[PDB]
Amino acid sequence: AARPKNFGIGQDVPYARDLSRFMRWPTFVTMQRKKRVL
RNA sequence: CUGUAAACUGAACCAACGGGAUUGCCUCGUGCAGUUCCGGGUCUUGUUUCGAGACAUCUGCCAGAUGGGGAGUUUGGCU
Ligand SMILES: [Mg+2]
Ligand SMILES: [Mg+2]
Repeated sequence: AARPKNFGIGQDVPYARDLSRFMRWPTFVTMQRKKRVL
């Protein structure tokens, strides 16, 4: 039937949760964002 | 009210789904076969996360002190 995984804190290995916002983008990618925000 | 918080008390392990949708199928009740989202909370004008922050450190300048750490030179004549 079900298997329930709680991807809570410390209790199970999460799935491939999208990071895409805390990742280290290549220089120009961040630099063209820090430009339109500056 | 308003906030991510489902977990060990002298050595355990946890990593690749449930459902609904979409297409035909043994069809439309039931289903076999590709597929999509859901969740395990939707967007961000948007920094990787904090912390300091127009102060700094120290970026660059000059300035004043200090500075045998170091450099260069000197360390007269008589007799
Ligand atoms: Mg660039
Ligand atoms: Mg001398």
